[PDB]
Amino acid sequence: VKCQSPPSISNGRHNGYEDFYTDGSVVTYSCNSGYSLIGNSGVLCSGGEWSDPPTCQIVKCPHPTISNGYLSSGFKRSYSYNDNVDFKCKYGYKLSGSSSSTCSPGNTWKPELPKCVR
Repeated sequence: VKCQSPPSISNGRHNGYEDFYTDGSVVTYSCNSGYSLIGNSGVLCSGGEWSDPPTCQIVKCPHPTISNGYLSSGFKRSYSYNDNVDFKCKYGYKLSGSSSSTCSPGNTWKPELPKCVR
């Protein structure tokens, strides 16, 4: 059994640095310019059957907002499949949820934006 270079994927490509991978190998599937690679940073050919293929989609974001508990670390008008934003509770309040989130793939802010409560 062998594992030749992997096939294409969700509008994404595949190019590690070889043609045969046999087994226990992996391949970082490339994605179209402007597409986020969701999944493991590398496919996994184990047993002549590539498995666990990531996706090359779009991971823009809405905005890591929150109840008087915005963030003040790495925020931006737009994000992608990461861009972690630390939430800074306004004042005298506890961030109910997560004081540190990241724009994951799919357009959002995981974990659920924190909530500056009292």
